[PDB]
Amino acid sequence: MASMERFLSVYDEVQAFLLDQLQSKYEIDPNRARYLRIMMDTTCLGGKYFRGMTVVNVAEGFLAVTQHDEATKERILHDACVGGWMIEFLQAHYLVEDDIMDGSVMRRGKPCWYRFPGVTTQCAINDGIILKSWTQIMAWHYFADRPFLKDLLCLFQKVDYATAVGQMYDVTSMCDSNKLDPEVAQPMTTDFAEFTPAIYKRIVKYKTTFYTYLLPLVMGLLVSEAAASVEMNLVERVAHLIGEYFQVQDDVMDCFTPPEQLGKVGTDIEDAKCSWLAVTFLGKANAAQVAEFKANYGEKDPAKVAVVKRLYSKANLQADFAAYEAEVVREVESLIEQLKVKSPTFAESVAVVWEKTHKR
Amino acid sequence: MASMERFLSVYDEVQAFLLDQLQSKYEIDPNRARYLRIMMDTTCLGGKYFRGMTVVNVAEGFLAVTQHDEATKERILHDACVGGWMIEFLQAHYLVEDDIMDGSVMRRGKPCWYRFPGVTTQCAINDGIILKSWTQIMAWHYFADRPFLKDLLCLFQKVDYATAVGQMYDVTSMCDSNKLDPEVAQPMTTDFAEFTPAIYKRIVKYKTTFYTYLLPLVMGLLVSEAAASVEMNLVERVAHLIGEYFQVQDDVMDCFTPPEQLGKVGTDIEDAKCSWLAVTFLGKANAAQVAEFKANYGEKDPAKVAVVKRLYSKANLQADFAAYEAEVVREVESLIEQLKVKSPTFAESVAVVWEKTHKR
Ligand SMILES: C#CCN1CC[C@H](Oc2ccc(C)c(C)c2)[C@@H](O)C1
Ligand SMILES: C#CCN1CC[C@H](Oc2ccc(C)c(C)c2)[C@@H](O)C1
Ligand SMILES: C#CCN1CC[C@H](Oc2ccc(C)c(C)c2)[C@@H](O)C1
Ligand SMILES: C#CCN1CC[C@H](Oc2ccc(C)c(C)c2)[C@@H](O)C1
Ligand SMILES: [Zn+2]
Ligand SMILES: [Zn+2]
Ligand SMILES: [Zn+2]
Ligand SMILES: [Zn+2]
Repeated sequence: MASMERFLSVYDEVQAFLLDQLQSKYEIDPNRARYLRIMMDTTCLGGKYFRGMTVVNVAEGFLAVTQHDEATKERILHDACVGGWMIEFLQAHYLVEDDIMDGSVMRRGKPCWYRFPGVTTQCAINDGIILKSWTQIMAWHYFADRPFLKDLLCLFQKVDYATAVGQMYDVTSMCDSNKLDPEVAQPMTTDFAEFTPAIYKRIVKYKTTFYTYLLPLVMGLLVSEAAASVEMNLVERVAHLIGEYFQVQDDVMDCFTPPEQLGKVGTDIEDAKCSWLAVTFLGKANAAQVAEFKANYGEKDPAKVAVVKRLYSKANLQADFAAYEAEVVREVESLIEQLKVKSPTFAESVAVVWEKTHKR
Repeated sequence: MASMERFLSVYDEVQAFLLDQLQSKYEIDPNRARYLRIMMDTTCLGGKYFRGMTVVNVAEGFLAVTQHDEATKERILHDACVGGWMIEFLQAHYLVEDDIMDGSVMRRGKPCWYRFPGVTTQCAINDGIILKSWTQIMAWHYFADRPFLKDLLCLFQKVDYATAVGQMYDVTSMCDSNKLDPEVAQPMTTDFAEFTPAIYKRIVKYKTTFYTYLLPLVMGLLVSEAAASVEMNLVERVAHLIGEYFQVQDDVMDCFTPPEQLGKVGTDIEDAKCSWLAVTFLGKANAAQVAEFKANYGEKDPAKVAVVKRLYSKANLQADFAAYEAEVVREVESLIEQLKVKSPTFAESVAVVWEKTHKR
């Protein structure tokens, strides 16, 4: 059975399981089950499933070099699919809540879940909470007798917490740290002193890399009972490195990729986000260019947003991206080589993850 | 050491642990640690700690009749306090998100967390997510080597999911089930056919009783390694019964308790909530009274809200509450007697939980 096909068939099984359990144990009625079914489909499907499929791809790599009965191969693949959906549902939780938090309009060329006429923020915040609760229901049901259940739940929790901390780093990236105070309305920074590569690296590390790369790779190892085939410090170092490049790609696209291709209108400039473009620009601009940046950043006014985009285009950030990319390619290659010592199989899965990121 | 005193000292220890870990492992800066410290204090403290203290009280009951070394007694009490804080932090998550979802103004006579000038909804939604993540960090750290960790995490997850389902039941309690649709803006019910005792019992069962009564009682049993001293079906039956009475008390207070004593202005009528008052009133009103109810319920207009309150006061719902209360007292007494068969100690803890609920 083809990988994607198996993955999508497991979604249907998981959905039927969750919805039946709501009927048999939670006294749900058909209309509320239908609402939750549509919520699940609208928030979980439509993407590329890169995170979920990485779990499956990692498990597939190990099956090719390990002796198992056919029933065990089927069990491992089914577990990798459930594991993959746990991450997809975790991401769905993040996207639903992030969209509400940011007042976002579109997500994947469709309205944000909370903007659906029969949803509203009052329901959507709770819908987002349910999405994350379902990841745990999945784990406890499907992995009840598995030796990896403990490690898997512990990893999932640590990743989820790191991601929430990352979201806090992201939402507060445009204010002066020394001014943070629940009692006082937060002014946007005027000096941009915290728009540095190391501060940018911290936001990205926590907000994206743990759930997008570390969690699918390690979950693939856990379901395969293969964590001994790797040096965990290398897995962490390669996940953070690929994850950072992925976010740099996200940041560049928000500013220059057409809204129809991106699936929404990018607002990082208006939002005064600490993006790779803002940081890199400030790392090479002259005094006059820094003044022009300060006068126009973090403003809704389309004329001010156009000035910032013009500063980025004239600063030749395309060259800085090419240099950054060459250094990442270099470091990713080094780590893949280091991973080959313990597992050529896992190194290959990482090579495929990198290829899919670099070529997207 | 006095119970409440030990409980509050454990909060300080847990807070120091979480904040230090953010510094040592999550690269947090002092200003963001301070923000999270104030968030923790504002959202977790100020209440009666009834839920957290029930865990402690249950564990204390068993210590009085069980042989242990002094170090083991200290361990059990410390675990009961951490367990109690997990529930208090779970409730803090619920209250933060519920307040945002409802557009609430005050909570415990203070502004809702999201209304703090330096917080806003953009941060508060994520702050609420962090509160729940901290319950898991607590469990994995403090109970790492405990035999009850698995059962405790499994119970906590099931309770959290039931509570989120309950919140969905609550937020949709004023619409017609057959009209629920994410694509269509939801009209408020006109017939109130779903304002029945059994539908009211379902909302209350899931939205409050699992986390307010079942979870503290069972957590007290888990930390004591005493789940064999009880018949779990009785614990579930007594928790649902006390929990329902607690919510009936909440519903009555929202309408008749002064805002200064309640800690907020009650809006159940304006919100068209399926409250015990609305259900009980519709269960005894004549055709003319039902028409007057339909014409005035679920409206912001203070004149319409005053009409509904006048219908409740003239319907003599105080007598219906007295009859309901007498039946609950009767059923709670029966279940306590049934619990005495396996554990007079646990039956006594339940007797104390009931007394604290009935006399509040
Ligand atoms: C793919 C797959 C597996 N499966 C196919 C049947 C069905 O398809 C839908 C339904 C709704 C939405 C919004 C989308 C994108 C797809 C769903 O249950 C998922
Ligand atoms: C890609 C990327 C970076 N990023 C921002 C959008 C979204 O944000 C989160 C993360 C964690 C939490 C707890 C919440 C509520 C939202 C997620 O996709 C992570
Ligand atoms: C009780 C207790 C244990 N402890 C005492 C010191 C300190 O007290 C505060 C601080 C802030 C707020 C808002 C409240 C209500 C109490 C806190 O860390 C908790
Ligand atoms: C008391 C009571 C009844 N109730 C309503 C307020 C609040 O609601 C929740 C519950 C679950 C979830 C997931 C959310 C976001 C909010 C909680 O206190 C339960
Ligand atoms: Zn965001
Ligand atoms: Zn972005
Ligand atoms: Zn509410
Ligand atoms: Zn209430």
